[PDB]
Amino acid sequence: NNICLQKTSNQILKPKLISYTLPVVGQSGTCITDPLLAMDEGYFAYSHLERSKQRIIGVGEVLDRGDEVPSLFMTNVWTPPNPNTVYHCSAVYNNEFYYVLCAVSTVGDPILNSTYWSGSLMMTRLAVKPKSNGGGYNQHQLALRSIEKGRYDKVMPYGPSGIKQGDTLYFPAVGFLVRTEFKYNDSNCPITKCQYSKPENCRLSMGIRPNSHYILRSGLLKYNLSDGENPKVVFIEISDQRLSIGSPSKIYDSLGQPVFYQASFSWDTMIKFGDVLTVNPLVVNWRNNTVISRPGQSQCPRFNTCPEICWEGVYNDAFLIDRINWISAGVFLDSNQTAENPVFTVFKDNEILYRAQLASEDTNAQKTITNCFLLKNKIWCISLVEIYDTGDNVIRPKLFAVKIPEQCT
Amino acid sequence: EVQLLESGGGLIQPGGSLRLSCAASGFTFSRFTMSWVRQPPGKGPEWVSGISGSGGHTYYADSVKGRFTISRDNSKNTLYLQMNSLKAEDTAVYYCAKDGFVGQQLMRRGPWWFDPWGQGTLVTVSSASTKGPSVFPLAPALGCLVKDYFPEPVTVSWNSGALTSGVHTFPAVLQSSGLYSLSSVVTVPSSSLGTQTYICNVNHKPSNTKVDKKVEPK
Amino acid sequence: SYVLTQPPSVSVAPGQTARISCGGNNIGNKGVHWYQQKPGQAPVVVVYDDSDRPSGIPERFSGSNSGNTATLTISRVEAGDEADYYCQVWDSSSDHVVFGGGTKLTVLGQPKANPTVTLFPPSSEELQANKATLVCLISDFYPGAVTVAWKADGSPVKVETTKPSKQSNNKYAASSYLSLTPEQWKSHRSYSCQVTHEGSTVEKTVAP
Ligand SMILES: *[C@@H]1O[C@H](CO)[C@@H](O)[C@H](O)[C@H]1NC(C)=O
Ligand SMILES: *[C@@H]1O[C@H](CO)[C@@H](O)[C@H](O)[C@H]1NC(C)=O
Ligand SMILES: *[C@@H]1O[C@H](CO)[C@@H](O)[C@H](O)[C@H]1NC(C)=O
Ligand SMILES: *[C@@H]1O[C@H](CO)[C@@H](O)[C@H](O)[C@H]1NC(C)=O
Ligand SMILES: *[C@@H]1O[C@H](CO)[C@@H](O)[C@H](O)[C@H]1NC(C)=O
Repeated sequence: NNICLQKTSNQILKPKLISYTLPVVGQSGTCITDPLLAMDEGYFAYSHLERSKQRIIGVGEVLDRGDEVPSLFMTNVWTPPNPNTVYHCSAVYNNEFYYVLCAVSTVGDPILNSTYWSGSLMMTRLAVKPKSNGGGYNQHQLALRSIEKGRYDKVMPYGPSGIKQGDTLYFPAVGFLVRTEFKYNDSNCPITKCQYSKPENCRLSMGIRPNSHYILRSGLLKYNLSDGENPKVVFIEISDQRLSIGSPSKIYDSLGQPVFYQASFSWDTMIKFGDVLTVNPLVVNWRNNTVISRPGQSQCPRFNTCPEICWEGVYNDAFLIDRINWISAGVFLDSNQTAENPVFTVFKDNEILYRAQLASEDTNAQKTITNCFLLKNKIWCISLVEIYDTGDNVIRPKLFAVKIPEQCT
Repeated sequence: EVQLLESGGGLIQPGGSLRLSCAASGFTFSRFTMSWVRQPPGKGPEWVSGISGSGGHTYYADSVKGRFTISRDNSKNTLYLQMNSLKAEDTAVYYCAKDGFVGQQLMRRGPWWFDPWGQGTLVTVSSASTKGPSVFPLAPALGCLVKDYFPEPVTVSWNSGALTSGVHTFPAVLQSSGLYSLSSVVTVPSSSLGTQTYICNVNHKPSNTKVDKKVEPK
Repeated sequence: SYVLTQPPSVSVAPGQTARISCGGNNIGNKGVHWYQQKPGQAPVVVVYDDSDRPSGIPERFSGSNSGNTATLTISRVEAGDEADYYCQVWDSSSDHVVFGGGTKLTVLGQPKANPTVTLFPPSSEELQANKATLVCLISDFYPGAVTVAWKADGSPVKVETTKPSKQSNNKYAASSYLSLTPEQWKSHRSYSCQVTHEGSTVEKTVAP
C-alpha cells in the first residue's frame, strides 16, 4: 500500500499508454472534445463528442488487462439523439447503476449564453451490466419533479464526476446568480500584498466578463434516491472560503473521506482542492498548496495569486492517495500561458515529489482527469489527457495508467 | 479609432538612460496587454517587453533583461519603457503594440498578437556628437534643402500643415562623413507664385533645430 | 529560444496565388500570426490564430497551419500587395514571442516608369556661405535601379548618391547630391544632371 514519500530524482514513474484498450478514444480523422471520465468501486463512465456528429455516454469495468495493468472495458454505450442539445454531463455511480446528469440547451453552451439558456436538465440512469431485452433498465431517463435552486436563477452540473453517500447522489454543479443580487463586500478581496490589484477585482471576476449578467458559484446538486418514486435535485452552494468563479469542480472519495477540487478559471492560479468538512452545507478545507498551478493567459498566467479581472484557465485535477502525508497525483501542464506539455506529477502541499513527462514540451494538451484506485493492494492511477495529434490536426483524449511506486529506486 | 502615439526617442551615449512614452486612445487601456516591439533599420521586428492590463505582470526579453523596465499608468492611458545601460545594439525604431484579441475565452492558441501598431520612435545609441542641419531654399516646383545633420530623423512640412498635396519628401542620403542630408519638394502652379507665400517648417529634435524657411524665386 | 525561419523573398505574377512559408519546429502546436509592412508604414496584421482574418482584411488573405510549416497564401495577388511579411508566435519554452526573418514579396510584370528628374542650383543663401551643393531628385521610376552622371559644361566630373528607396506609389525614388566649391559653380557656365533608366537617359540643366 505505502508509496514513495520523499522527493526523488530517479524516473520512478513509468506511465503506460492504454488508449487503444478503450477503442472509442482512438479514431482516424475525427475531432473529439468535451471529455468525461468517472470511476467508482469497480466500474467507470466515459463521454465525448465526435465533432456525423455524435454524443457517446458509456459505462464499463476497470479490469486487469492481463499484465497486472488496469484498463477500461466498455459494457454499455448510449448514443443520445440530438447531440447539439446535450452539454455539461456529470456522472455518479450507485448500486449497479451509473447516473449521468446533463444539461439540455438550444442556445449553445449555457456558460456562453447564460441569459437565453432554457435551464432544462436531464438525468439518465445507465446499467453497468445491461440485460438483453431490457427496457427501463439498460438506460432510462429519470423524471425530476423539481429543481431547487434557492435565490439562484439557474443551476447546472459543472464537473466530470461525483460521489454517493448511502442512497443520495452528489453531482458537482454551479449556480447562476443575477449579479445585482450578488452580495459581496469588496474589502474581503485580498489586495493587501498586491499593489496592482483593486477591491472590485475578485467581485467582478465572479462572471466571465466584468459586465456579465450572471455570476457563477460552484457547488453541489443533490439527488436522494429514497425521496419518493420521482426524486428532485437541490442545489448546495459552496462556501465563501477562498471564493473563485464557478468552475468545473469534482468531488471524489479517497481513503474514506470525500475530497473536493475546483478548477482555477480566475486569478487564484494556485490549485484549489482539499478534504471536505461538510457536504451540506458545502465547506472544503482547501489545501495551502504553493507548487501546482495551471496555465492561463496574459493577465492571469500560471502561479498568479493577485486578484485580477480575468476568466482564464484549464481543468487539471488531482487525486489524494495518502491522506496521512497528503500526497496527491495528477497530470498538469508545464506551461505558463499555453496549454502545452502534460506532466504526471506527484506532490505534497509545498513540494513536487516525482514527475514524468507524458509527451513533448510543446505538445498541445488541455483537460486532464485523474482518478486513482487499488489493484491487488497496489496503488494505480488512470489519467485522461486531452492531447492534440501532430498529424491528424485534431485534438483527442488519451488514457495513461501510472503506478505509484512503493520504493524510491 | 484606436491610435498609439510613441515619443521620447532620440540620441544617447552607450550606457545612458532613455524612457519612451506611448499615448493610447480609442480603447479601454486598462483592459489590454501592452508591449514594446523594436525594429532595427532595415531588419525584422523584435519584442522588447510587455505588461499586463493591470500592470501586475511584466514580461521582458532575454536581450534586455536587467536593463529595460516596462511600466504603465492606466489613469493617464499611457505606456512607458525605462531603458538603462544602453548598448549600441539597441539602436532601433521602437513600436508600441496593443494586444488585439477581444472576447471571453479560457485559452488562446496565440496569447500574444498585436493590433494595432504605433508609428515607432527612433532611438540611436551612439558615441557620435549631434550636428545641426542647415536649411537652404530651392527656388522655382520648389523645395528646401537640409544639409549636413546627424542623426536621423528630421521632419519637414510646407505651409505649417496647410499644404500637403503634391509634397514629395525624398529620403536622406548618408554622406561619406556620416552626416545626413535630405530635401523635400512640392509642385505648385506658376499661377500663384507672386501671391502665395511658401515656407518649409524643418524640425530636427536631437540638436534642437527648428527652422521656418520661406522659399521665393530669386 | 524558439526559431522561425522565413524565405528571404518571394516573386509571384499578378492574379496568381502567392504562398509564403513560415518554418518552425513542430509549428502545428503553435498559433501563428501574420503582419504585413509596406515601406514607411507600421506593420498591419492580416492573419491571426493560424487562420482567422481581422476585420477589414481582404478575404483573399488566408492562413493555414499544419505540421512543421504554416503558409500564408495570398490569392489573386495585386500590385499593392508588394510588402514585407512576418510570421509571429509565442514560445512558451521561454515566454518570448518570436518573429521571422521576413519575406519581401515582389510582384512581377509591372510596367516601366519614367524618372521624373528635376535639378536645383545652389541657393543664394547657400552660395553666400562659400559652400555650394547641387541636387538632382529622381521621382517615380520602375524598376528601381538607376545611374547618375554629373557633368560640368558638357564635361564629366569625378558627389554622393542614395540607395534606391521604394516610395508610397510602387514606383521607386532616389536622390543624389553634388558638392562643389564656390568657384566651380560660376567658373563653368553650365551644369546638368544625367540619369539613365533601362537604356534611356533623362537630363536637366541649370544656369547661374
Ligand atoms: C444566444 O441565444 C440566442 C437565442 O437564439 C441567439 O440569438 C444568440 O445568437 C446566442 N448567442 C450566443 C453567443 O450563443
Ligand atoms: C466592508 O468591510 C469593511 C471592513 O470590515 C467595513 O468597514 C465596511 O463597512 C464593510 N461594508 C459593508 C457594506 O458592510
Ligand atoms: C434521503 O431521504 C430519506 C427519506 O426521505 C431520509 O431519511 C434521508 O436522511 C435522506 N438523505 C439525505 C442525504 O438527504
Ligand atoms: C490553510 O491555512 C489557513 C490559514 O492558516 C487555515 O485556516 C487552513 O486550515 C489551512 N489549510 C489546511 C491546513 O489544509
Ligand atoms: C513561468 O513563470 C515562472 C514564474 O512566474 C517563471 O519562473 C518561468 O520561467 C516561466 N516560464 C518560462 C518558460 O519562462
